[PDB]
Amino acid sequence: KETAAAKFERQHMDSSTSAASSSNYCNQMMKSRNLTKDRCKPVNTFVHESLADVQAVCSQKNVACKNGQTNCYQSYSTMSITDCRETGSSKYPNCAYKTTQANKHIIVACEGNPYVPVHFDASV
Repeated sequence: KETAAAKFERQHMDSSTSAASSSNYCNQMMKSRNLTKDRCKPVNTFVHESLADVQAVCSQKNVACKNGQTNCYQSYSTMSITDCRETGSSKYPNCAYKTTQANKHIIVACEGNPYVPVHFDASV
């Protein structure tokens, strides 16, 4: 079964670009990472930094997770991210998203050895 670390990379890492270039990045990315498989995942964030830089967040600003656990961490730096949010009219299986590029701090839950992100909690 996919490791939570690998699932995080599939769902949230896109170290290719520095940003979202096109307005259907999300339509394309949400497909190619298997997030429009069975249903349209409504909301999802892609991080446009190195994996190393994202993993390093696990040694940055410790914060509570939304679920009240205390193994979350806020990136000290803003990061290039793309917020994908399904449109109001989107209907599976033709999943449609707005793409919003932004530079924000990320909050991730970290776990395991190596101690890496297993969950994307928020961006701030």
